[PDB]
Amino acid sequence: RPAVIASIAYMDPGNFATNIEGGARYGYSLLWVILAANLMAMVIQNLSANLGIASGRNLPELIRERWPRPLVWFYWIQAELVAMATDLAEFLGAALAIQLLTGLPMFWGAVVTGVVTFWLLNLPLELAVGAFVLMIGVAYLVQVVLARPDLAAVGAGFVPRLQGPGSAYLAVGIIGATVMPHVIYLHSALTQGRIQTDTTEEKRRLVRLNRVDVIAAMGLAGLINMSMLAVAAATFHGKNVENAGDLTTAYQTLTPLLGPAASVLFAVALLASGLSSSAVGTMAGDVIMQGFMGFHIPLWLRRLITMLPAFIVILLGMDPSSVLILSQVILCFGVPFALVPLLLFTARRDVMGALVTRRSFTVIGWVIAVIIIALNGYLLWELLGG
Ligand SMILES: CCCCCCCC/C=C\CCCCCCCC(=O)OC[C@H](O)CO
Ligand SMILES: CCCCCCCC/C=C\CCCCCCCC(=O)OC[C@H](O)CO
Repeated sequence: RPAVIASIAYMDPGNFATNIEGGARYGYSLLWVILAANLMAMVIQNLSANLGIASGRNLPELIRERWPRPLVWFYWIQAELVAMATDLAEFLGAALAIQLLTGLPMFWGAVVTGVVTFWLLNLPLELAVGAFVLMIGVAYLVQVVLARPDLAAVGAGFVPRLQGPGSAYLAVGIIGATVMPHVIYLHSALTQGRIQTDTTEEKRRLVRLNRVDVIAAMGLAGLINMSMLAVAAATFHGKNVENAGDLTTAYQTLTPLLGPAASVLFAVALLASGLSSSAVGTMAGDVIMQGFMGFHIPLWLRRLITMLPAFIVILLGMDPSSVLILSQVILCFGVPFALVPLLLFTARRDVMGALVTRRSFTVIGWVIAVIIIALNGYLLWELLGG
């Protein structure tokens, strides 16, 4: 189902880095960020899936077929940058997990991950790979209960509070890792077909089934993300630990549960998430290219081009977790440019048919878009001026 692929993409190294760094640096105070981002992601993924089901065309294809040529050029370029950032995050996460597993430097780890992507790109194994991530998520769900978190701080973390200079930055990172624009584009394509009869009855059936699937998947994965942040908080926040929040250290979150094999299991799960999410990211990037332009560059060429930012970042000596969080921030910045056409098209009868979005949900989505735009503007204000 498309919800499985969306949940695979929602469990990427970017999500891992954001959850762990948020926990370690700010305690439970971003649980409300995670919850709100998960709700917005539910709404937006539902809107994109409904767009796909009702119109038969995905969001990039509709943009290309309905909007002026220069606007389509701009949209293709921005979506390509979004895909570059997403694949950078996921590929560098896979490389960092290879490093944690074997001991190789980041360069040769990225080389091994490139060989693995070459081996995979020949082609059902990504859901099996994702099962590792699902199991480490269950491990986190148990570790939350076992770690005995401070329920007072946990409850206080659900009240919306941006406290500190980098709090807005990390909340933007969480929102970008949860509401992924490449997945906003890809979800419409995942439900484009499989419709034997174009009737409104079957379209409504698909809409409801996909709604249930995506809500279940996003709810489970948001429970997992909140659990990861809570364990990271209870593990590194109050205690003064060096390099707290780095994914190299994050294995200590599951030490009281797994024991000596905690680091190996965390490295394996992060590699699994990196590979699966990178496959999903290359799929979404090819869908973006096709929908926006009409033609396609070779898949191996796109893979080799998307490896270039990863290898450049490795050569620059930049920190992997830091650049992952930055990539998720860039994704959050890219979110509104994808939300606007989605809302406009889902509020149109000539596009949706009898499945036009309810005006209440359209207003909710516009409120979400305004919130995200204001948060991105506030982050830009803090990062550039006073
Ligand atoms: C200061 C302004 C903030 C004021 C507060 C505004 C909050 C609105 C934002 C997020 C909640 C929206 C998500 C809650 C609804 C979730 C419904 C859902 O998940 O399903 C959607 C449905 O399937 C569609 O087709
Ligand atoms: C046992 C496996 C089932 C897992 C069930 C899902 C766990 C909760 C999920 C999300 C909330 C995470 C936010 C933290 C909420 C408070 C943490 C908590 O529940 O603590 C338990 C209690 O303190 C102990 O005595």
